[PDB]
Amino acid sequence: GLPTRLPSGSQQFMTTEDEQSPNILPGFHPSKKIHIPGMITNVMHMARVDSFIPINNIQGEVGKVSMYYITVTKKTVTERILVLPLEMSNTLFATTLLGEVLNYYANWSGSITITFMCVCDAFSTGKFLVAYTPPGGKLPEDRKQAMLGVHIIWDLGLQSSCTIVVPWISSGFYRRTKADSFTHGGYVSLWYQTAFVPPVSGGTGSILATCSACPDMSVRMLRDSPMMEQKNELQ
Amino acid sequence: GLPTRLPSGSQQFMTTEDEQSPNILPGFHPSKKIHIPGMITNVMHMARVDSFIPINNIQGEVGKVSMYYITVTKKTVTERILVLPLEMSNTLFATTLLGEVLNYYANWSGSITITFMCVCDAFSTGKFLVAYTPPGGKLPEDRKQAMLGVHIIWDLGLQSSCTIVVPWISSGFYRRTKADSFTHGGYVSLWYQTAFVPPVSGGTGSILATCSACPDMSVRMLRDSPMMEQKNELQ
Amino acid sequence: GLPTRLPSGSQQFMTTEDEQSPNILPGFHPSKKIHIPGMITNVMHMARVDSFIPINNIQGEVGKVSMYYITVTKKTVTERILVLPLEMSNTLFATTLLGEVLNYYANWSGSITITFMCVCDAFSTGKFLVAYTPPGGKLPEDRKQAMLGVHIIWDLGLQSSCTIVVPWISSGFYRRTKADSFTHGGYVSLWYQTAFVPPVSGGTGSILATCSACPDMSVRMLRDSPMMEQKNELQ
Amino acid sequence: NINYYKDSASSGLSRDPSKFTQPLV
Amino acid sequence: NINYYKDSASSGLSRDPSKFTQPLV
Amino acid sequence: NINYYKDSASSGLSRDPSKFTQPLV
Amino acid sequence: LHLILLPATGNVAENSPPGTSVHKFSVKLSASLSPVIPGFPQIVNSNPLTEAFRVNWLSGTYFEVVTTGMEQLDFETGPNIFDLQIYVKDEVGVTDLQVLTVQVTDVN
Amino acid sequence: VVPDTKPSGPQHTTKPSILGAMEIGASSNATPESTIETRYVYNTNTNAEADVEMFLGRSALWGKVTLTRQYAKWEINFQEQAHIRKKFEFFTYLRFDMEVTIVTNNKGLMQIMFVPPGIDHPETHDDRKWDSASNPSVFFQPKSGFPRFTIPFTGLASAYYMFYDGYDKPKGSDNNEYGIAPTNDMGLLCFRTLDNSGGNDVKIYVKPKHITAWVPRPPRATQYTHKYSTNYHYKPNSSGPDEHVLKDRHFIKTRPLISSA
Ligand SMILES: [Ca+2]
Ligand SMILES: [Ca+2]
Repeated sequence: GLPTRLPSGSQQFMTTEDEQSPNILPGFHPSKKIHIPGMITNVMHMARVDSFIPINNIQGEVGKVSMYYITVTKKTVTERILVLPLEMSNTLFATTLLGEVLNYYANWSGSITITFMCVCDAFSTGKFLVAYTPPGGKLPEDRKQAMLGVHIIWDLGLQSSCTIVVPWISSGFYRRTKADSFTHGGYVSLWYQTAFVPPVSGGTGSILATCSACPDMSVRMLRDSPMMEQKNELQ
Repeated sequence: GLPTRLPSGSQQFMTTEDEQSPNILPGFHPSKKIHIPGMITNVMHMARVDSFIPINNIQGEVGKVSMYYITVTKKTVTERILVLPLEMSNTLFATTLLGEVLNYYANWSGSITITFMCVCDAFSTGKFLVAYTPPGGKLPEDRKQAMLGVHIIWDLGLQSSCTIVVPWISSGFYRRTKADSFTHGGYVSLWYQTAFVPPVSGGTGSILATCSACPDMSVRMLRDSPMMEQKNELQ
Repeated sequence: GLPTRLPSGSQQFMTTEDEQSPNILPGFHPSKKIHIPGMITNVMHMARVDSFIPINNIQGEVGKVSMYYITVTKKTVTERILVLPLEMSNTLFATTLLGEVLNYYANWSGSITITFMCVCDAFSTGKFLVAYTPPGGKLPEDRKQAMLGVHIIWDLGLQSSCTIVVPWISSGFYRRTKADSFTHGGYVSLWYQTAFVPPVSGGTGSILATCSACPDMSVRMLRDSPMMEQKNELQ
Repeated sequence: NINYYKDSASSGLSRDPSKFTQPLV
Repeated sequence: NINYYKDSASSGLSRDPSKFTQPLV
Repeated sequence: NINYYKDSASSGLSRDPSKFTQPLV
Repeated sequence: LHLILLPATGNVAENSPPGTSVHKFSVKLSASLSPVIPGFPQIVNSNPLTEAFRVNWLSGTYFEVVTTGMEQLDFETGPNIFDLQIYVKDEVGVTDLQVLTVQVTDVN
Repeated sequence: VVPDTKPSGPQHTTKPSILGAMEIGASSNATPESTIETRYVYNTNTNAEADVEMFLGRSALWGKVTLTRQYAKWEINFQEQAHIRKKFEFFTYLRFDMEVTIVTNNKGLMQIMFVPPGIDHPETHDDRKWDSASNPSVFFQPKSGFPRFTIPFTGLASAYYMFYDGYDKPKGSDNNEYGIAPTNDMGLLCFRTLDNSGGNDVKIYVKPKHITAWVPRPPRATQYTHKYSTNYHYKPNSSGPDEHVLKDRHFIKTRPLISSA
């Protein structure tokens, strides 16, 4: 017959390969495909939706709704209010939509949107500095050290939300999802720019945060997720 | 189905064969290819670079920088100063760039460039005869027996270097890398043509040597290198 | 995938089959092909060269040069001088070039040239009858029974050689190399036609013989040769 | 691109964000 | 020259000296 | 006549008497 | 005659004692087995000029260059590199002149 | 092919094509037409076994493992075997897809799991992390076939670092890592057997293909001591009181006398 050869990798079952397979049940006509609203073709479109960062994950607030906001007040001196380390393996990001999509992939490359919303009354105003320290830089611990990075300064009035675009600043072309020191993403820090001034002396505001992906965000090397375990058998 | 046959050499794993293999991780987009300076496509371009011959490999000078030069002086009679046997398995050539490329290949065919440089002061002059004895000839041990071969005579002044092109003189079409008596390459010998005359009585000069490949040099039969060992396990 | 079948004779290693095989050492450039004089493309061209028949293989002359000639003399009555049975397995033919080529093949078909040369002085003359008895006929033992077959009559003078073309006379289309009674080739016999008359009374002549193939000679069924043995191991 | 089994289910793997991220009127 | 796996990485082996040996100005 | 290995050495078997039998001038 | 291991480099410490070692060499005896003249091998010349390198005779046909201490090696001043030339010469007489480049290290 | 030899007669020139200068850092242009009187020679010779795709694309052994209790684990690196490591350390940057052939003498049913970086590998056979939804896994029987799969260029850069003169952490850090250890990890391969029958030896033969070599380096003239480390002072004996001596392990052989070889 026709001379053939079976090189290495012929009688192997790779799971992630693409092969054709003999149709069991031939002549089977499937049920018809109707227009169901909301069809998703790419899981990055799930990753691009704003999803709340659990910015108050401390050991009392986890398991409660009050882990999604921090409480701000009128202070005299500028304090660092909140630090989000730009890691997709950190539990701040990895429990969101963006992070639980990006935790399936070993690498990621793109820009992050982080949108802060202050829930307070209509008379509380305030200015906050939201700074992104690029990779290789220390966590600032001073506003003069934080304003030297990628920052925005947002006022409070008539709209509660403001978005900092954490840009893609990296040496390599892709950043690792499980954060190491070689490809660390940097830090996002929230500061008081001028204060938070409520209409009373002991008044408060509640700052939330959401994160999503920019359109230029890409992922590769699909892997297992560390955001799923199985220790017992599901029966 | 279609009649096929599996002849001998079908279910075999040859290492040096060329086959296609199923891509694990499909849909993987590699990182982009940027212009990095210095791209090398052929290891002969590494072999064609001048690299210093350790011409003083004696049992004290190996392990030191002073194995790359010999010391010349003012003599009355002509002495054979240096002999390089034209072997790519000899430790003179096999530790250079040309020799450590050509030691990967069982055969080689072409011409050698050997460039001698005398490091001395600007007043030391001298004439040297650099002779290449072709294969089949004895090592000369007289300048009258050495000048009958492929030689050059170089003066010393205003430029310290001179190149002898060891031409491709051989019976066969390829010469063996591990030198035997059937395909020996001959010898290169350095002689005093007239002297080495320094500006003092006991003055000296330091002759180095580099070797490279000519453009018409070819190699074949890629094999293991004898210039690499592994006796312990790298952990 | 594409439906294939592996019929009988697929995973078999036949020695005399013609298959392609994966090139070990890829990228190997062989040494160039020069014009070497005498290139032989067909071993029948070796078989078509005149080669001496050992016509005196008796138990004293084998191992000596004197097995290639017989000695003739002046006789009164006609004697049968020499018989060559037309067998390629007979040691007369099988040690020649024609016979040691044809002993590799189980069948042969064609005509034989047999050339007799008389080495004697320039005054010895003689006429000989060289008869070929066709297959099925008895060995003649009389010149009147031998002249009824394919014969030639050659005189001796100014040229010592004469060729009898043993023609292809056979029932079948091919004759077996190992001679049997079904496909025997017949006999070639040398007779005195008139005498051998030397310039002295006890003078002699030395008749040699060579054999070769005619251009219309063919062979088939390549087999082992019985003209080669191996009883010890070559170390 | 050959279909070795002559069936649509027997093949290999086959090949806008704004319904999410901006579902406004 | 057929690509049996429809991928660029899945293929076989693919196919000037003067940046060295003369890197002058 | 296909060359399945894309090499000249990898192929199968390839394909005047008068230099002998008459080497005269 | 040949001087074994001489085209070579020796090394002396800075404040070296009189009698220290600075290179060990040999001589192959030219396949006639004619021995060395007992005053030889010598040091004919040095590169700047120098004493205190005297060639000594070890046990056999092996020799050694030894600082005799007639001149002190002082690296903080000069000179720090010498090129002595060693002159073996045998009984029939076929000389061989070979250079020993002697450096001076810095003891600090 | 290589250039042919051009014919050259006797020449009396005033610009010497054989007096050069080593100091300029450029190699010679000297052909045999400069020194002697040559003839024309048709040179059909090629260096097609010397280009990087044929020099490196050969399927060298990268790592060996032994199944202890139906389980082996190998992190993908060209660093355990010195003969492929020398050929890779001819160059500084290498961009290559790699095909991975597994030669095991086990008889039965084996599983390879290419664990990508950033997740926990299965720590044993019968572990729960062998049951994975997205980790690419290869099941095969070692009788009737060797498994083979191409891992493409997973680099985080335009090329792999064969040498890295840097550190992964800033200056004040203490667990700093010199070399190419943090710059790239090619995942790991986790081996297990679902049968028990045959042997335990697993050999991993990795062939670099689509190779692009970027900066040439000197070939190494010493034996390796560790991996990811580029050291070469071998410390042979740790126990005995010659402990702090360090062999060199180079390949420069000595000759008894210059101008006599
Ligand atoms: Ca001092
Ligand atoms: Ca000092």
